[PDB]
Amino acid sequence: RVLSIQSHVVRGYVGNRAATFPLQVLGFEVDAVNSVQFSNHTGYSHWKGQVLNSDELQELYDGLKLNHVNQYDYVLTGYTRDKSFLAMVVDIVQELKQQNPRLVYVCDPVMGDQRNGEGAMYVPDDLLPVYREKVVPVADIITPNQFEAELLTGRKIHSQEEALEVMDMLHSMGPDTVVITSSNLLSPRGSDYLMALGSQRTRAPDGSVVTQRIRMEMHKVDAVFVGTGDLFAAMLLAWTHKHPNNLKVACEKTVSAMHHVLQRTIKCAKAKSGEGVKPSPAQLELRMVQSKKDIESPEIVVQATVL
Ligand SMILES: CC[C@H](CO)Nc1nc(OCc2ccccc2)c2ncn(C(C)C)c2n1
Repeated sequence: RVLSIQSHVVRGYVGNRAATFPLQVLGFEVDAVNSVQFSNHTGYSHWKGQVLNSDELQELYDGLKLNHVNQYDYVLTGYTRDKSFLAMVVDIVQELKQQNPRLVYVCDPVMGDQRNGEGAMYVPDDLLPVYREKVVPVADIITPNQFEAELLTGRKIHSQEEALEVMDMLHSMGPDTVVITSSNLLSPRGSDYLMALGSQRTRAPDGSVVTQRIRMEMHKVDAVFVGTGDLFAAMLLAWTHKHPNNLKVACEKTVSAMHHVLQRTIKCAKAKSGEGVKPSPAQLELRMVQSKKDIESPEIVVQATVL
């Protein structure tokens, strides 16, 4: 079903460790290529491990070709630091497109994050061109930051309408689906929340247009989590699966599950930390296992609005 090219960590949930349980517990046949194998994410004090290069990635895809098992339903990628690695990935995703007409490519274009004023990049700046020029033109679903969206389109978002028009710039780039997973925009409910935007432009009979758009708002949480976005794109794959043309119906359940997972995480997290000290990166690790049930059967405790 899915060819997930992401990272692996012995401990915690980031990358492939954040996307495989779900996609699996949902019932997707997940094939995983670990871009790196680190002992834990780089937010802990120390960390060690190895990274995979372009040839090594090449090697594994090769293996899959020779056994004629290189046929995929979906392809999911995320955080990378090697421009070459990212490049190599585009080639692969192409061919895989020739075997199965359209195995949707779900791409989380991880580049950095925003705080009210501007942003802080995670990756070196040279990756920017590749995502903009080579990557995005082939992705079929993308889940960027506001920062990330701004970096791709080159346009800075100051309001909601400005936002919808930057998504369009994205659509015409290729992705018939765009979902700004978070933003600095205040929302119709106070800074007590987080706003995310969603828009899919479904070609159709011969009017040649249709474009849907909604706006979910999740109850912000008082903590710093690593991996939330990998968990996001994973489930978005699950759900937008059952409801191809229902950009609304998906996020709705996708976002739903995260509030669950997160608060149980936060809850537990605290439970562990005394009541006058910040939980460490260690205790903040997504209680993935324990959301065994939530992830599969969501309480649609969120709702949005078309436009
Ligand atoms: C870069 C920002 C965070 C530090 O808080 N570290 C981190 N660390 C990771 O560990 C894997 C890695 C380590 C070194 C180079 C490339 C990937 C991550 N894998 C996925 N992700 C996110 C995009 C969710 C990873 N994030």
